[PDB]
Amino acid sequence: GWKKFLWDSEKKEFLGRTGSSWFKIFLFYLIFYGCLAGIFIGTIQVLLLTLSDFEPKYQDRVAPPGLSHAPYAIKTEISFSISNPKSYESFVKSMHKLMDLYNESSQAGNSPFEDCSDTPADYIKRGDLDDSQGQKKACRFSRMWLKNCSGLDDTTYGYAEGKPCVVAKLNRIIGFYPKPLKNTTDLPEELQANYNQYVLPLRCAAKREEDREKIGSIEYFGLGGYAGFPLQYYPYYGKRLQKKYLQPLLAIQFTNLTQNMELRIECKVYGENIDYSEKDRFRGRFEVKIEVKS
Amino acid sequence: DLDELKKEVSMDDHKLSLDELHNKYGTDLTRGLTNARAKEILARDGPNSLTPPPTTPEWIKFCRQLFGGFSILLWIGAILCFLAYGIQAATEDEPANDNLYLGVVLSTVVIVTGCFSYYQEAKSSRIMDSFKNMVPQQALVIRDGEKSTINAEFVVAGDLVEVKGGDRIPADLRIISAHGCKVDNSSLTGESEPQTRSPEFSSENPLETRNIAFFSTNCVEGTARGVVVYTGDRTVMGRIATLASGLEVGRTPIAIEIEHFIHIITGVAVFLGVSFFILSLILGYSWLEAVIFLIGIIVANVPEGLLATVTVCLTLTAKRMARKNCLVKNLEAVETLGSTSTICSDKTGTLTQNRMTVAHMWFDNQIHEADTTENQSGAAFDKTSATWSALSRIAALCNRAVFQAGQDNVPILKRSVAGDASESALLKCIELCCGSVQGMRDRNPKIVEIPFNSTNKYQLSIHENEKSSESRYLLVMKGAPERILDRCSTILLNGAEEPLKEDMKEAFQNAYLELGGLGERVLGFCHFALPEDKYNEGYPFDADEPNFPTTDLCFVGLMAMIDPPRAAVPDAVGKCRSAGIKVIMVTGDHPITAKAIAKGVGIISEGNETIEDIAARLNIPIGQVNPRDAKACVVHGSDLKDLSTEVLDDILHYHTEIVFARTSPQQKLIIVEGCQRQGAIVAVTGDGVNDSPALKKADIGVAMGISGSDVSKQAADMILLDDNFASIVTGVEEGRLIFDNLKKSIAYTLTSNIPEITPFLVFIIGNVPLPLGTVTILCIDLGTDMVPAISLAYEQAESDIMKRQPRNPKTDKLVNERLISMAYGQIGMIQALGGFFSYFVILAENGFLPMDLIGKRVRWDDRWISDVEDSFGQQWTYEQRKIVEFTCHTSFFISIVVVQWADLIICKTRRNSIFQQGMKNKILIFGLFEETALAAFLSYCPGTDVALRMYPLKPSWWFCAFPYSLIIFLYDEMRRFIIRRSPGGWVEQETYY
Ligand SMILES: C=C(/C=C\C[C@@H](O)[C@@H](O)[C@H](O)C/C=C/C=C\[C@@H](O)C[C@@H]1O[C@H](C[C@@H](O)[C@H](O)C[C@H]2O[C@H]([C@H](O)[C@H](O)CC[C@H](O)/C=C/[C@H](C)[C@@H](O)C[C@]3(O)O[C@H](C[C@@H](O)CCCCCCC[C@@]45C[C@@H](C)C[C@@](C)(O4)[C@@H](C[C@@H](C)CCCCC[C@@H](O)[C@H](O)[C@H](O)[C@@H](O)[C@H](O)[C@H]4O[C@H](C[C@H](O)[C@H](O)/C(C)=C/[C@H](O)C[C@@H](C)[C@H](O)C(=O)N/C=C/C(=O)NCCCO)[C@H](O)[C@@H](O)[C@@H]4O)O5)[C@H](O)[C@@H](O)[C@H]3O)C[C@@H](O)[C@@H]2O)[C@@H](O)[C@H](O)[C@H]1O)CC[C@H](O)[C@@H](O)[C@H](O)[C@H](C)C[C@H]1O[C@H](/C=C\[C@@H](O)[C@H](O)C[C@@H]2C[C@@H]3C[C@H](O2)[C@@H](CC[C@H]2O[C@H](CN)C[C@H]2O)O3)[C@@H](O)[C@H](O)[C@H]1O
Ligand SMILES: *[C@@H]1O[C@H](CO[C@@H]2O[C@@H](C)[C@@H](O)[C@@H](O)[C@@H]2O)[C@@H](O[C@@H]2O[C@H](CO)[C@@H](O[C@@H]3O[C@H](CO[C@H]4O[C@H](CO)[C@@H](O)[C@H](O)[C@@H]4O)[C@@H](O)[C@H](O[C@H]4O[C@H](CO)[C@@H](O)[C@H](O)[C@@H]4O)[C@@H]3O)[C@H](O)[C@H]2NC(C)=O)[C@H](O)[C@H]1NC(C)=O
Ligand SMILES: *[C@@H]1O[C@H](CO[C@@H]2O[C@@H](C)[C@@H](O)[C@@H](O)[C@@H]2O)[C@@H](O[C@@H]2O[C@H](CO)[C@@H](O[C@@H]3O[C@H](CO)[C@@H](O)[C@H](O[C@H]4O[C@H](CO)[C@@H](O)[C@H](O)[C@@H]4O)[C@@H]3O)[C@H](O)[C@H]2NC(C)=O)[C@H](O)[C@H]1NC(C)=O
Ligand SMILES: CCCCCCCC/C=C\CCCCCCCC(=O)OC[C@H](COP(=O)(O)OCC[N+](C)(C)C)OC(=O)CCCCCCC/C=C\CCCCCCCC
Ligand SMILES: CCCCCCCC/C=C\CCCCCCCC(=O)OC[C@H](COP(=O)(O)OCC[N+](C)(C)C)OC(=O)CCCCCCC/C=C\CCCCCCCC
Ligand SMILES: CCCCCCCC/C=C\CCCCCCCC(=O)OC[C@H](COP(=O)(O)OCC[N+](C)(C)C)OC(=O)CCCCCCC/C=C\CCCCCCCC
Ligand SMILES: CCCCCCCC/C=C\CCCCCCCC(=O)OC[C@H](COP(=O)(O)OCC[N+](C)(C)C)OC(=O)CCCCCCC/C=C\CCCCCCCC
Ligand SMILES: *[C@@H]1O[C@H](CO)[C@@H](O[C@@H]2O[C@H](CO)[C@@H](O)[C@H](O)[C@H]2NC(C)=O)[C@H](O)[C@H]1NC(C)=O
Ligand SMILES: CC(C)CCC[C@@H](C)[C@H]1CC[C@H]2[C@@H]3CC=C4C[C@@H](O)CC[C@]4(C)[C@H]3CC[C@]12C
Ligand SMILES: CC(C)CCC[C@@H](C)[C@H]1CC[C@H]2[C@@H]3CC=C4C[C@@H](O)CC[C@]4(C)[C@H]3CC[C@]12C
Ligand code: ALF
Ligand SMILES: [Mg+2]
Ligand code: NA
Ligand code: NA
Repeated sequence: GWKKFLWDSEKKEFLGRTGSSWFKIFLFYLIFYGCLAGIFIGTIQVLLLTLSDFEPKYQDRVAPPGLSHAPYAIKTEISFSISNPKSYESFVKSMHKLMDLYNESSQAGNSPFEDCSDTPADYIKRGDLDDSQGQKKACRFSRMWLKNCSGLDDTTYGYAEGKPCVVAKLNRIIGFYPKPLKNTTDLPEELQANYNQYVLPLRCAAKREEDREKIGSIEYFGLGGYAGFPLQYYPYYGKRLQKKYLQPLLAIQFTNLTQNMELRIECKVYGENIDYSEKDRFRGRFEVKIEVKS
Repeated sequence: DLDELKKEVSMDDHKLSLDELHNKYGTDLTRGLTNARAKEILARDGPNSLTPPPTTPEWIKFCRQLFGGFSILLWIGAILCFLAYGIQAATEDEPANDNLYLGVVLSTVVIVTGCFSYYQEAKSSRIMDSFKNMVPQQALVIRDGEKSTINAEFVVAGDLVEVKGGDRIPADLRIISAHGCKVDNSSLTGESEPQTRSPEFSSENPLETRNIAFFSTNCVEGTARGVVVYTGDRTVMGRIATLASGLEVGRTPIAIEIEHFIHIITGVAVFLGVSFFILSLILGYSWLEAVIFLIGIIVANVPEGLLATVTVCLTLTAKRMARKNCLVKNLEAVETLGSTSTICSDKTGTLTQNRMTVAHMWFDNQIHEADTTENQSGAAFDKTSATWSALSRIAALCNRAVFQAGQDNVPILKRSVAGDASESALLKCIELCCGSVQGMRDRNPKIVEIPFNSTNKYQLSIHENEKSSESRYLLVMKGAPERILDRCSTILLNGAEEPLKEDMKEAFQNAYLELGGLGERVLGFCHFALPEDKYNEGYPFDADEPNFPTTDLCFVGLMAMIDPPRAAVPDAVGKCRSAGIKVIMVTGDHPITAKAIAKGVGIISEGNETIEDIAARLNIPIGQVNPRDAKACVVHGSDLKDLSTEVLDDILHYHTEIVFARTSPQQKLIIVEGCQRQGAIVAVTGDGVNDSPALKKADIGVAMGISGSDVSKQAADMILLDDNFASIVTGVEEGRLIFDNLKKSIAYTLTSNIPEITPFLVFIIGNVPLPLGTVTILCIDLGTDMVPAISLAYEQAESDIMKRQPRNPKTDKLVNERLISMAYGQIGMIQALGGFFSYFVILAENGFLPMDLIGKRVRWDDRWISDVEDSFGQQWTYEQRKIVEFTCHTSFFISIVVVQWADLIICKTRRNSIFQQGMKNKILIFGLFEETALAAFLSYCPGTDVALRMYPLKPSWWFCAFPYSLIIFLYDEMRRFIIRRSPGGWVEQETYY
């Protein structure tokens, strides 16, 4: 048994078959698997021919847009000590990674960054989604616009003395036009003042009624000094048609933050084609847990 | 419980004198034992009762089933699943419910399968309980010179015991004085033959001598005295009962096959796991991940429903059998009949009817045959001559038996008749083709009868003659043909009379040897008209002196009789021999009768010859002929007792038509063992208690139901509720059928494992998002697949299954590598390609092209990265990309159903084409329809994307798996084509299951 089924010397068999059998079977599986591979490849090439290069066929799974943030906090918590410097390093490295893409050196020349209104403005249509007029042009977004959170003056961005910043960003969607709420009698309390039609408002608050008092002065920095996103940076034409495109950003400084206590801060954007979801806690709004323990 | 000392042939002391036997046991022949001595021996030896077996509680067997089959492989996972929950609850992270609802689902699978395996687990025989109901409650013992009826259990060795016709023998006795006592050794010999117990000794074999009564028997008539030689577990049918309860059951073929199948499965699961561990170490993953990957791959290769599916498969055939009065106590046994290669049958009560029946008749120098079949479906014997009428008068008048009161409803053959078997057979034949014997008997008043004498060797009687024109006296007599031949001088030929010249005397001798050689018992009938001038109507012929002329009688004709075989016995034996099944007769009957029934049923084909037949045809001694020129052999039990192991092997190895005669029960067990030894499955069909040790060690027992006993009925695995032998032929057809079907269903359930394991292998290797989810694999394995696979069992035959030879146990298996090469190698691979195709399509239409999917899992899984760029530059949050992955699980599951359509169609026929067999199976069609309705329901019902995480599909996706299905159909169709045109080629030794 043990020895024979391994090698017998009368029938010159190994493991059970002879030399010619292993060859017939190996050749059969090589041809079979080769045909399988060729068929799968052909059915994938017809797929490359079906879709378009400038536009995803289905855009229903990404609407309305989300709201992401830097830094990169795990479990949506930003906890760091004001004394130990090796506590907020993982945060600064991220913040820096995000802002490092808005360097002025990158935005230079006429293309593909054209100078746009220093004050919020309306939409700008650079034609259709075609290759006729080549690479489109995107508006320039300067770092300095963000006042106290730019890494140009205080590299740390605030984490050094108990005053952190949070750079909020709206998820890029192809052909998405942001629509802000109108001046009619129905509008949230907050939004009434400084209604600039051309700005999509972003406003943070406290999740619970108690935490209100423990949260200090939320100071928003942005284009034109408003707490929102200028409509002029839309719509987005996609990577293929608009490489070297920069999306607006909004800085938020949480000055006067109570020490040694977990604070739940919920930020929320407002607008017509903006809708929240009780399941996705990043659709339109976002939550952050801040605790400057020192 | 030494088994070898129970397989040996019994021993005794019947050769000793009465007095000598008393010295050996300590007693008084006329006064018995004393109450003090009797009680002293009651404390010395123990009670006279068959003891009970050791018993097994049920929480034991159900629990045994829990840690069995591959339930062990599932335990490592249910328990592991919880361990992670405990860690989460104690480390404080997710209150979610994934892990837990899985440890609960896997645990539930194990518990339910356990119920399915119990339903199939051999039932627990009650051999000893039935046996115990045998011994009567109170025996009659003579102690201190007085007769007393005491509890049979209080009988000891040495006391005096008296029996009376109708009571049971309370223990093994040594007859000391008898008065026409007769016993029924049915339980030991297998014959309802009334043997006589005499105080004298007559045979060297204790079972043949008359001076010994045996426990488990009854004194039919007369009274007798004796001494107790054996009480308890030491008796003969006691040694047989003790051997029966302590002879293992065996392990059926279906089980051994399941063992092999399990082995195979576990082999590829541990091979794929060790390989992806070495691979996970060559790429970089830590040891915690490599070990976790190994455990996942092994558990993933386990099919949850194939064991329970085999249970449902077997049950449907058992119901079909229940329709033809064939009930099987053991579900596993159902298949054993088809795999049997040698059927060891019993004669009296099984091959025959155990009812002496008038077979042949002699009259008018001509042999006449009578119908000897249960339902009377045959040929009449020409009832138009006067000779036959005179014969009916002789037999019907010179006969004292009468039907039992109140049988006016049953047929003429199955009714109860009080009397001997010869007078009963004659009474039944006359009542059959001559009308009511009660009127035939009152039509002629019997005047004087002289009972059968041991010296006269005949039975005679005189009656009045019902002829209203003849007031003479009629005298009739029956007896052995030789004695009656010496008392005649005339012959009733065609009605007239003629002398007894040597011409008809020689015709009578040849007729005697003709009916005798047929294994039948012949009797002679004659009559005479007494002259009313020498014996007037008033003269009384008192039975004292010669009042009747013994000689000068008128012989009318002979009448033979024998136990005939059941209606479908010859045809069934021929059908079994046609299928290559070796038939062997095993009976404790006389070799003349056994051999005659063998040639009459087909065991000894007409033309074959034994060594004695050759020595008789040549007129030379038997020691000269060569035993190789004899195909059929008759082995006697007395000789069987003195034979080595090799000799029995040679007896079965060189003789094709064998018959064991005068064999005890222990020898029956020996013969069955001599068969299994070489390497074949055995089936034993019986009725009496001496078949109990043969039914237990056999692979499958077939007990009759109407003509049987309670021991054979309880010790069997299959019961024939109508004594219709043909059910054996049906079982050999269905066994093979239900065998060929399990292969198809197994290949069907083994093909979907590939498109179920490959996605995780690509998840760990190619670093793409997860294609198939856990809640989808479970919905397939226990949902969709079950109904189409349970329906595969109802498939009809392709060729005549009753033509091929019995399968080989060592070489032909149930699950071979040729199947693995198809399910795991060719069909399952295509199914995997179709699933991955639909997958890539869903991700390409939403924005994730195939070039950007490789290397994304690390960020595709992270719960805190709310900006994942796709091939077009869009930014997807975490929950948004997860919704798409789940919609990919739903379409992957639907692709699996689509490919299972073509798999169920290519699995319907193993060789034949679909355009030949046909889609006449309504269950398979229903399976396809339901399989599709369930997938649509799981995807489109609201709240399913919340409960089970399955999102709706867009109508263009459902068509991504269609081409792969058609291709599977075409490939298997051309496969099942070269096999037909080219028998024995590459395609056959490489892909024919
Ligand atoms: C319940 C289950 C189990 C897990 C379930 C799990 O999911 C969940 O329950 C979670 O756990 C929940 C549990 C939660 C528990 C607690 C939480 O609540 C609480 C929270 O947890 C959170 C964390 C949580 O968030 C976590 O993240 C959860 C995840 O956890 C797992 C993580 O990943 C991972 O564990 C992270 C943990 C950590 O990282 C581990 C570290 C290690 C321990 C250790 O390293 C650290 C450390 O060192 O340990 C030290 C202690 C030491 O004594 C130990 C001794 C070490 C022994 C060394 C010997 C090694 C060994 C061993 C030999 C046998 C072989 C051998 C080769 O290697 C041999 C060789 C020797 C010679 C090596 C010697 C090396 C020496 C090393 C040692 O000395 C030590 O390192 C040393 O002492 C150190 O001190 C020292 O520092 C050293 O440092 C360095 C060492 C190196 O690093 C190291 O050595 C390295 C790199 C080795 C490398 O390999 C080497 C390589 C380079 C390579 O070799 C190489 O060169 N290659 C070169 C190639 C090359 O050139 N090529 C050239 C090419 C040329 O062409 C240095 O080098 C050294 O020098 C130095 O000395 O010897 C000590 O402590 C410290 O030191 C410590 O630091 C993963 C998961 O568990 C979990 O997700 C926390 O953040 C939070 O704070 C807390 O609150 C059951 C599983 C399920 O069944 C299954 O479903 C499962 O779930 C899936 C599989 C999951 C997967 O899929 C998921 C998605 C879906 C799945 O779920 C679906 O289920 C899929 C399913 C699967 C199937 C199919 C289908 O689909 C479904 C269907 C099934 C159904 O259908 C079926 C029918 N068909 C029926 C039914 O079954 O089932 C995914 O989501 C998953 O992610 C995925 O995994
Ligand atoms: C985008 O701009 C980034 C900032 O650009 C600077 O400011 C703008 C407004 C302009 O004036 C521009 O010219 C400036 O450079 C730019 O990142 C910068 O890159 C330089 C070059 O590597 C870095 O200088 C090096 O600094 C380290 C120590 O850095 C400390 O601080 C930073 C935070 O600022 C921490 O992250 C570090 O851990 C340290 O704590 C020096 O050790 C290093 O020495 C090298 O140079 C000296 C000569 O000066 C040599 O003797 C040595 O051998 C070394 O070769 C450098 O001086 C600078 O830190 C860094 N800034 C930040 C904030 O990280 C970024 O690369 C630009 N990106 C793109 C895509 O354009
Ligand atoms: C968006 O909408 C707000 C509010 O609009 C008002 O309410 C809407 C729901 C709707 O009914 C509108 O028709 C309605 O105007 C606009 O801001 C408002 O602007 C007016 C005009 O300046 C302010 O009214 C002022 O109220 C003062 C005290 O609170 C009063 O002293 C002011 O006097 C001025 O007007 C009088 C004549 O009435 C004149 O004599 C004076 O000399 C002086 O000019 C004046 O009445 C409202 O307070 C403003 N509302 C708020 C919340 O600040 C806003 O401009 C508009 N934005 C855009 C871009 O269109
Ligand atoms: C991401 C990538 C995806 C990967 C997916 C992998 C999916 C896995 C798919 C299939 C698993 C295959 C594992 C092997 C299966 C072998 C089946 C087997 O073991 O069944 C058992 C049979 C017994 O059969 P029986 O009862 O009829 O015997 C009766 C004998 N009587 C009667 C004479 C006594 O035993 C035998 O067959 C004898 C054993 C033969 C073992 C052969 C081993 C070959 C394995 C790998 C070869 C690879 C080489 C590749 C290189 C090629 C050259 C170019
Ligand atoms: C691009 C898409 C790719 C899809 C690939 C997957 C395809 C798999 C699904 C269906 C395949 C259908 C194959 C068609 C085969 C037809 C064969 C046939 O017709 O052979 C004729 C037989 C032979 O007769 P005979 O001579 O032996 O009769 C003797 C009568 N005597 C005895 C009285 C003389 O006749 C008979 O079988 C009797 C009549 C039976 C009629 C059957 C009709 C039902 C057929 C299919 C059901 C539909 C399933 C749909 C599943 C989707 C669910 C949503
Ligand atoms: C022909 C012979 C057939 C024989 C087969 C036997 C038939 C079996 C019949 C019925 C058994 C099906 C049981 C399915 C149980 C689903 C339980 C479920 O959906 O519970 C939902 C939970 C809820 O969780 P929560 O409260 O935290 O949500 C909080 C949400 N907030 C807070 C956002 C509002 O979600 C979760 O547990 C999430 C995890 C989801 C776990 C799904 C496990 C299902 C496992 C197998 C399914 C197989 C059944 C297929 C049907 C076959 C029909 C023949
Ligand atoms: C998306 C999924 C797509 C899947 C498509 C799969 C297509 C690939 C199908 C077949 C390709 C494999 C061909 C392999 C040919 C080399 C095999 C070889 O070396 O074989 C040698 C033998 C000759 O040796 P011997 O027997 O004389 O020696 C006797 C020796 N002793 C004793 C061992 C028997 O060859 C022979 O016997 C002849 C046997 C040749 C095998 C015929 C199998 C044909 C199966 C399918 C073709 C139909 C495709 C339909 C697709 C429709 C698409 C819409
Ligand atoms: C920032 O918060 C501090 C409290 O932490 C406020 O200053 C307090 O003001 C109260 C009077 O309302 C005094 O009793 C406390 O002594 C003050 N504490 C400190 C530390 O100054 C302060 O007004 C807040 N400033 C802003 C801009 O929100
Ligand atoms: C019936 C079977 C055997 C036919 C299999 C045909 C195979 C060989 C054919 C089908 C589709 C073909 C592919 C179609 C498109 C391209 C893209 C081109 O830029 C390189 C060649 C490549 C990748 C082709 C290679 C050959 C290919 C894979
Ligand atoms: C017999 C063989 C060669 C026919 C193979 C037909 C191939 C070319 C057909 C069969 C099914 C078809 C697919 C069916 C559904 C869709 C979804 C749609 O949104 C894009 C096209 C796509 C992906 C089709 C591409 C072409 C396709 C793959
Ligand atoms: F009928 Al007997 F052995 F043949 F039981
Ligand atoms: Mg019998
Ligand atoms: Na399976
Ligand atoms: Na048995």
